[PDB]
Amino acid sequence: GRRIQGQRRGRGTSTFRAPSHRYKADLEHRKVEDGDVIAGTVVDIEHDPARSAPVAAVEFEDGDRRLILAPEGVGVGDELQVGVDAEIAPGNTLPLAEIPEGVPVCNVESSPGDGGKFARASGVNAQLLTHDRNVAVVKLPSGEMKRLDPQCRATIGVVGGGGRTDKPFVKAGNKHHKMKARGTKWPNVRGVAMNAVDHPFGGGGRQHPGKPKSISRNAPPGRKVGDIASKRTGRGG
RNA sequence: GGCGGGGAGCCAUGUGGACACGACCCGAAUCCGGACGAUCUACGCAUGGACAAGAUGAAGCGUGCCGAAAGGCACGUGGAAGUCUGUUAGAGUUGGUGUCCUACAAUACCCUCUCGUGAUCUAUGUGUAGGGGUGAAAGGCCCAUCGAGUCCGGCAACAGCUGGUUCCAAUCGAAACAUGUCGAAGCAUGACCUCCGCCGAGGUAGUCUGUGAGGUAGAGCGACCGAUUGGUCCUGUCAAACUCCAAACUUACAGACGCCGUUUGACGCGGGGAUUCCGGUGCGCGGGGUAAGC
RNA sequence: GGCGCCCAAAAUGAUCGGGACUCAAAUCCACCACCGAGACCUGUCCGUACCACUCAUACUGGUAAUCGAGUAGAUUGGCGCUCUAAUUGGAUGGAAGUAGGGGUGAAAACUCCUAUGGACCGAUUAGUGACGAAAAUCCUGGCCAUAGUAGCAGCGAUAGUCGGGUGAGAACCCCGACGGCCUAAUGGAUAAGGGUUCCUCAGCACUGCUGAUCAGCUGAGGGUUAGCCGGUCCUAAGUCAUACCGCAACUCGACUAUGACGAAAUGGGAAACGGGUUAAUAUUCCCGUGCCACUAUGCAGUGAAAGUUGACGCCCUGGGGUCGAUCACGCUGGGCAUCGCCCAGUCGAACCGUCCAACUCCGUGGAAGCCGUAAUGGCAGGAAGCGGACGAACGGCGGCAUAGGGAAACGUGAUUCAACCUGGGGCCCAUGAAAAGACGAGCAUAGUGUCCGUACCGAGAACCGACACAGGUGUCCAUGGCGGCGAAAGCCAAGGCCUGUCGGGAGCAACCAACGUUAGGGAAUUCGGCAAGUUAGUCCCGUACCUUCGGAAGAAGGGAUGCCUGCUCCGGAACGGAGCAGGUCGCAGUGACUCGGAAGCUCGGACUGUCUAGUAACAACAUAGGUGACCGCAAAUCCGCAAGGACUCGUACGGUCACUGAAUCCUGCCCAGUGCAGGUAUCUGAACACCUCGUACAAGAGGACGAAGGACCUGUCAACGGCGGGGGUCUUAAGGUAGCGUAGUACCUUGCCGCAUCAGUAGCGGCUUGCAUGAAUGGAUUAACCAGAGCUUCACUGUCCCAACGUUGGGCCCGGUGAACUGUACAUUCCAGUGCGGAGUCUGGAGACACCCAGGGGGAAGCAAAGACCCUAUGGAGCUUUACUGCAGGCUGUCGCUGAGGACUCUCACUCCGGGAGGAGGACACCGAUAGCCGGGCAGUUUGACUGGGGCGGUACGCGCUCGAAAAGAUAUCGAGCGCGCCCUAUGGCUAUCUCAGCCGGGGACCCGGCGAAGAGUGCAAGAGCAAAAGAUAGCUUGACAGUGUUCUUCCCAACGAGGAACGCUGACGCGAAAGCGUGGUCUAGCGAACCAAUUAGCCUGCUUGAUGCGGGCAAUUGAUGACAGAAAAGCUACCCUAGGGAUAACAGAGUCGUCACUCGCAAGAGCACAUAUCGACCGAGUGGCUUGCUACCUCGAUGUCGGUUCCCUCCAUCCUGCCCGUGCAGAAGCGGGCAAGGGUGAGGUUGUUCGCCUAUUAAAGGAGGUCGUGAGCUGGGUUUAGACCGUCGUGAGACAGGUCGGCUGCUAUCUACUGGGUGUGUAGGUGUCUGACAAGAACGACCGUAUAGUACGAGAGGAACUACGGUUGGUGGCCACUGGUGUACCGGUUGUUCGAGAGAGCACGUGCCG
Ligand SMILES: [Cl-]
Ligand SMILES: [Cl-]
Ligand SMILES: [Cl-]
Ligand SMILES: [K+]
Ligand SMILES: [Mg+2]
Ligand SMILES: [Mg+2]
Ligand SMILES: [Mg+2]
Ligand SMILES: [Mg+2]
Ligand SMILES: [Mg+2]
Ligand SMILES: [Mg+2]
Ligand SMILES: [Mg+2]
Ligand SMILES: [Mg+2]
Ligand SMILES: [Mg+2]
Ligand SMILES: [Mg+2]
Ligand SMILES: [Mg+2]
Ligand SMILES: [Mg+2]
Ligand SMILES: [Mg+2]
Ligand SMILES: [Mg+2]
Ligand SMILES: [Mg+2]
Ligand SMILES: [Mg+2]
Ligand SMILES: [Mg+2]
Ligand SMILES: [Mg+2]
Ligand SMILES: [Mg+2]
Ligand SMILES: [Mg+2]
Ligand SMILES: [Mg+2]
Ligand SMILES: [Mg+2]
Ligand SMILES: [Mg+2]
Ligand SMILES: [Mg+2]
Ligand SMILES: [Mg+2]
Ligand SMILES: [Mg+2]
Ligand SMILES: [Mg+2]
Ligand SMILES: [Mg+2]
Ligand SMILES: [Mg+2]
Ligand SMILES: [Mg+2]
Ligand SMILES: [Mg+2]
Ligand SMILES: [Mg+2]
Ligand SMILES: [Mg+2]
Ligand SMILES: [Mg+2]
Ligand SMILES: [Mg+2]
Ligand SMILES: [Mg+2]
Ligand code: NA
Ligand code: NA
Ligand code: NA
Ligand code: NA
Ligand code: NA
Ligand code: NA
Ligand code: NA
Ligand code: NA
Ligand code: NA
Ligand SMILES: [Sr+2]
Ligand SMILES: [Sr+2]
Ligand SMILES: [Sr+2]
Ligand SMILES: [Sr+2]
Ligand SMILES: [Sr+2]
Ligand SMILES: [Sr+2]
Ligand SMILES: [Sr+2]
Ligand SMILES: [Sr+2]
Ligand SMILES: [Sr+2]
Ligand SMILES: [Sr+2]
Ligand SMILES: [Sr+2]
Ligand SMILES: [Sr+2]
Ligand SMILES: [Sr+2]
Ligand SMILES: [Sr+2]
Ligand SMILES: [Sr+2]
Ligand SMILES: [Sr+2]
Ligand SMILES: [Sr+2]
Ligand SMILES: [Sr+2]
Ligand SMILES: [Sr+2]
Ligand SMILES: [Sr+2]
Ligand SMILES: [Sr+2]
Ligand SMILES: [Sr+2]
Ligand SMILES: [Sr+2]
Ligand SMILES: [Sr+2]
Ligand SMILES: [Sr+2]
Ligand SMILES: [Sr+2]
Ligand SMILES: [Sr+2]
Ligand SMILES: [Sr+2]
Ligand SMILES: [Sr+2]
Ligand SMILES: [Sr+2]
Ligand SMILES: [Sr+2]
Ligand SMILES: [Sr+2]
Ligand SMILES: [Sr+2]
Ligand SMILES: [Sr+2]
Ligand SMILES: [Sr+2]
Ligand SMILES: [Sr+2]
Ligand SMILES: [Sr+2]
Ligand SMILES: [Sr+2]
Ligand SMILES: [Sr+2]
Ligand SMILES: [Sr+2]
Ligand SMILES: [Sr+2]
Ligand SMILES: [Sr+2]
Ligand SMILES: [Sr+2]
Ligand SMILES: [Sr+2]
Ligand SMILES: [Sr+2]
Ligand SMILES: [Sr+2]
Repeated sequence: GRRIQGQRRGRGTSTFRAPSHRYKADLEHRKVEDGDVIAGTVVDIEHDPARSAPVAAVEFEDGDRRLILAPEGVGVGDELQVGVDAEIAPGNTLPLAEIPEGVPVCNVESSPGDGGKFARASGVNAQLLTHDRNVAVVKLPSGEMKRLDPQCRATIGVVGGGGRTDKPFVKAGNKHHKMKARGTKWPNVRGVAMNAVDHPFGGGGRQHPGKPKSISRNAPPGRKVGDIASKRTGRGG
């Protein structure tokens, strides 16, 4: 047959790439020599193309102007800080260790210094739970108990733009416009509506997959489609 | 039992034929390699551009009235919308199964028709390349080419299938069948045709007679077998898979006559070359089928 | 008994070949004479064979009654062509070749003569071959018919005409007049692309849809001038180069660095305007004026980099404001002349200076309800007011300008205001570039400002499309006037053009294209209202069901509409808008143009949107919404061989993988199979290492351990899918819940009832047993939407009844230009027949004087394309899968990397995070290697044959018997009957003893006797064999033995293996007295190659040699290929492709005739009695060729399918009409029958239908043939490609003799045929009138009514006829006084616009519209 769409994806052509040349900035945490002593002022609020969420532009003391992964509540004029001695207030960034247990955090690093990896989407947030001299347990937006190095930096608060999902797109056109800002090929043709040559579920006089949809995880790309390594399906039971 | 044994081979030239190779010539759909194509088109991206006029009148705001308030009602304001009308520009194409159909045109003309502020249309630039792209998915599109582009190369691909294969004459003259075969549109081996060499005296297409073989026609069944009538032993019927009988006829061998052979060498043996293995008709006998130019 | 007669019906024109024949030219019985082959006889010759002579196959003689045809094929002699050699010749006193002609040879061929030609050419012998053509849809070249034919018409752009100029020549080259065409283009400027097409002169052989003096053509010259217009500079998506790394390698490859590249209309950007000038350039040259950058010098200045700019989305909108347009008045010029109107102009840049609205801000002030807007809004955090700072135009004003331009005047105000400037508001799950540069940052003067582009076209002739192509092709001129909402129509300017480039004739016929108008009827037409039409702009009134409350809605329905006079209101006003009163014309006032027909029911998809470039726009795809799945990021998913990469400037409110498909109500039961996932005591589970055996080692055999996987268990269906049959459970887990239901799913089926219609296979409602509905394979339902499917109604109409007239362009004639298709030949046919069964060419007749014009297309199974359907090929390709075999990929173990102290700690490799310090991890992971599992993701293939085509079914695919099989042998079919693929240690072998089925008699056990050739038994089919046995019983025994052959069989004849049998020799045995019997069962079925393995007993052998291990071999046994003389092997294709086949199917033809239709014979029976008024069973005999079937003869290098339609001929088995007979005939009317084919046989409702059902009319509303007549005539509804849905089936691709929506119809007529028209010849200078062989007709068919007559007849009821009249209908020929239609002659009314008004006219498509 012919390669399925998920395989055309990998080659990374224009159709499947994200409009990077139109993206603003990775919002990785700023690096601090040490002893904290790093504060800045929120000069403006902007719209992050890549995330459909607002982001804040900060001017730090040493004259460095950078966009920051803004939590909900940051406003122009406000003063943010990044370092160990940072004051425990919304918008501030400090090691999971200096953060009191029970505080909502966002843009959590996976490895100290990586600049944040977890909880950066609209309205989401990780809940810090346990502390220690060896590990800091964080509860990620998926509800997973994550064990992190207490030296991993994070921001206090939840990410801006909460409830973005509450409103429906209503029309294809709206969907269209957002898709046009991500690395995603849209719209989607159901494989079962394709010719047998184009996809595992293609062909047949009437549309219906010609096999069970739950594919093994060791299935080769091109064959791995439908419900991947499903532990179960349906809602019943 | 098998193979071998009483000295003929080697080389050369012409010629018949076999096998591999392009293998008498042309003939088609492939498969593979390396290349050239996104000037068409599909999708994305960058930078630009286009959308008369009109209709409808969302939220929001206002005013008045009513209300304790929540708010309600009226009028106005406002100007939303993958909103409406629209040959504005522009995009498209439902029907005429109109015109054209050696065209104006290898997709055109006319009228009607659909879209026309958006998932819109559009110019240029740019990206994705062949088992790979691109695809709101029609196997659609990737330069009149797509269920795997184009060019050249492999390459003079292979075919048991169609077509064709060029001067005269003389001698003989088929097979359309049997056995085997992934065999039935093909082959091989036989049968049969022809050519060469060997052998050396008989041969046998006709008839008659003698010694044998036979159970078909017919006939018959108180001769088997199995069918098949009636009357109170007689009375009525049959047979591809019945036979107490039984031809014509066909056939083995021999003799006789005939014909034929011993310079035309028969009968027979060895070797070279085939073609051939879709047949048909009449007559006799058929088996199937109502029948048939079955 | 002979001949005949009845029985006896078929489609274009009858037949014995024809004529025709009657004491025959018939039939039969005898006879007589003749005609008639290549046969037979005869003369001569030839070939061949044989004989004699001979060296000879050279002569010569002889023989042939017993020689003389031939496809495929075998054998042999000869002709001709090229060049070589040897020998030997010819030619300028004329070679070869060619043309015409003579001679020879059976012939291939040889040779001569004459002409031409003008230089080479042979013969013999031996060689050499790119050695011979009628054919291949063969190749290349040339040429004819086609043909003076088609085209040079069709497009909303109908374009010309009269004079004249030039010229050898003028419809189309130029001037003028008159007449027209184009208005987002037919005008102006340009991008791409072209490349000199541009200008001039001179030309016309070429190019040009005709001509040409013209030209984008030919010849020769010439033409493009820049500091300030582009390029150049900057960076965009993105590209490349170098480095680095990968790769066997590179011209290859991703990342990361660096550099460079990447924008000519249309991204950013230092600076130029106005005028003049040329044949052709022009912000470039010239004149005037201006500006920018750099540099130099001088003065000033120390500021200089913070910041601003470059620099930005979509929607609404206010303010400033120019051009334009318009209004007012003045000036200059023009036009018109019943008036007094109408037109043009009235100019003047860059630049320099200056003015500033908005936004922002400051001072003052002091609002506690005021300020402000189109709107939002603003304020004690300080409103209005007042003053101030900053601050705009491509704009105003002054200069520029006794610059320029104008014949002249050389205006002033206003309104609406493109450009340009500056604000306010709203929107985003969407956030709307970057960089160079500029400003910030003065003034003088001077110098410098190079390089490249610059013509022209930019399109119905300069680009792409082969063309001077009706196609395609980017930007801007979007503000010219009237009009109107308008960038709409229509008309008209500026400007352009008559080149969407052949013309001339005919009231100009038929026919066609595109139109106009049609009385009455009004969808009757058709599959379907297809096509056309109806409606229409604007204002007022008014508006249903339903509904997601948005909508439905312009629902529907009704009314108004011009002009003129005078006014009112809103507004600052408009040359803006809304109204009032009075007057008044027309058939008609949105008068043209522009400009919806409307309503209801049902199906589908929610909606806008997408799609098959080129037959499908849809119900298909998408969508929001719903749901499930994977993943914590060192992730999931995906690309790469690798180096690396997309997702990702992303992080679960994410994004990957899938299903469903808006909203609303909902979404039942099943985990057995399959799939995925988790678990798992035990079982199973590979390699390395380890152990045992073996080997001086190794191969090898076995063991222990045991990863993932599997067995096992569990979870899961919004996973794949399933929810039946039986009874009051069974399979296979469950057994179909809510809904819905004859469905786009219901075969039966036009289901049954109802609605609607004259009549409804339709549609809708209900019922509903659902052949075979059903819940995210989503169910039900649904407002809105729709070029989606079906139905109904109102309105309207030439769709139709039924056609007519007209308009424009063709057609026809003439000048000029000038193809193609097609062509074996011949060809004036027709009716029959024949023939490979579908003939212009054969046979028999008939007809036929030749040639030409026009026509519509009957035939040439017309032309076009080596049929695409179907089958066949040990063909191809795409697709599928639990087909065969493999390859990636993932998971998992193990070895290496890899280190220290069955489980653990550590650090030092290695990995990741961090800028770094260091942090996290860690001998794991990554990487390399290997092993097990998963693995249509991918590759290569296979998937047989037979067959009354193929498939399905079956096997007649290997064997045995009877019959078929025709008395030797052999012998076919999907022929008839039926078997074998074993079984048996005895059911084998021998010997002894004995005789069996069955029946009878005496005491179904047993005993005795009798009859008893064989009917018993003998393992199994069938046929055959057997009686002191081949059977039975008893006993004994292992010959069911080893070796090696002969012969036959397999395979008749006649080659072929395995297998089989009969018969020998040798060995060893058993039984018997012995002869002898035993090589399995009485005979014919019970079977299997090579390679490899195992096994049996000897022996041969392994590379210098010896030993050991482990191999190689001679003979044979066993293991299977049943497709059985042996491949390891599944499907789909309608997306298809190729080779071929009429070797084979689908249409039609042909044969047949069971089937079908019709007839006849007999006549049981019934018909109250009565066979025969009428009906008529059984059985029997036929005719037709209309149904169906069979066959496979014709056709696969094509004969288009059903139905309809239109138009022509025919048949009779007659439905009506005419004339008759019978009756269970009073009459009237029936019923049945006979002759008879002249004429007629119609309109409508469902359905594609044929057919049929139904309705009303009717004299009756018959059937059939013509390639199931009729597609080079129509239609395209059905069938039957490519798209899609449903049901059923299938794991899947996909299928269906099911349903459903959509889906293309080529061609210029050569011949023949006929309808009409001509020219010739014959008869044989003329005019006029006739004749009538033949030919055609339906020229006429049918009905109603009145008198007859309320009569005959009849109890009555009812109710005729002859004949004479009147009329209607269908058909036919003709005509135009009458009625009607047309009537782009004509006359009139009137809308818009242009000519100033008036008058009179043009355009609004071939009449603007109307009468
Ligand atoms: Cl999204
Ligand atoms: Cl000869
Ligand atoms: Cl405003
Ligand atoms: K055919
Ligand atoms: Mg969602
Ligand atoms: Mg989808
Ligand atoms: Mg599809
Ligand atoms: Mg398809
Ligand atoms: Mg597939
Ligand atoms: Mg579906
Ligand atoms: Mg489905
Ligand atoms: Mg309003
Ligand atoms: Mg010959
Ligand atoms: Mg001869
Ligand atoms: Mg007999
Ligand atoms: Mg010689
Ligand atoms: Mg030749
Ligand atoms: Mg002609
Ligand atoms: Mg010029
Ligand atoms: Mg032209
Ligand atoms: Mg009809
Ligand atoms: Mg007023
Ligand atoms: Mg229906
Ligand atoms: Mg739709
Ligand atoms: Mg199409
Ligand atoms: Mg969805
Ligand atoms: Mg369910
Ligand atoms: Mg294949
Ligand atoms: Mg495959
Ligand atoms: Mg192959
Ligand atoms: Mg025989
Ligand atoms: Mg064995
Ligand atoms: Mg065989
Ligand atoms: Mg045939
Ligand atoms: Mg053929
Ligand atoms: Mg008759
Ligand atoms: Mg027909
Ligand atoms: Mg025809
Ligand atoms: Mg046709
Ligand atoms: Mg035609
Ligand atoms: Na003899
Ligand atoms: Na012309
Ligand atoms: Na106007
Ligand atoms: Na299950
Ligand atoms: Na294919
Ligand atoms: Na027809
Ligand atoms: Na008649
Ligand atoms: Na009908
Ligand atoms: Na036909
Ligand atoms: Sr990051
Ligand atoms: Sr980083
Ligand atoms: Sr499928
Ligand atoms: Sr459930
Ligand atoms: Sr392009
Ligand atoms: Sr719209
Ligand atoms: Sr159509
Ligand atoms: Sr039309
Ligand atoms: Sr066409
Ligand atoms: Sr519209
Ligand atoms: Sr080739
Ligand atoms: Sr015989
Ligand atoms: Sr002869
Ligand atoms: Sr002969
Ligand atoms: Sr002969
Ligand atoms: Sr040749
Ligand atoms: Sr010619
Ligand atoms: Sr013309
Ligand atoms: Sr035309
Ligand atoms: Sr001339
Ligand atoms: Sr010119
Ligand atoms: Sr550049
Ligand atoms: Sr530019
Ligand atoms: Sr204004
Ligand atoms: Sr120019
Ligand atoms: Sr054009
Ligand atoms: Sr003009
Ligand atoms: Sr011309
Ligand atoms: Sr008229
Ligand atoms: Sr109708
Ligand atoms: Sr009708
Ligand atoms: Sr009205
Ligand atoms: Sr729903
Ligand atoms: Sr299960
Ligand atoms: Sr014609
Ligand atoms: Sr025997
Ligand atoms: Sr199957
Ligand atoms: Sr299909
Ligand atoms: Sr008759
Ligand atoms: Sr009658
Ligand atoms: Sr029917
Ligand atoms: Sr059709
Ligand atoms: Sr004559
Ligand atoms: Sr009467
Ligand atoms: Sr009466
Ligand atoms: Sr006119």
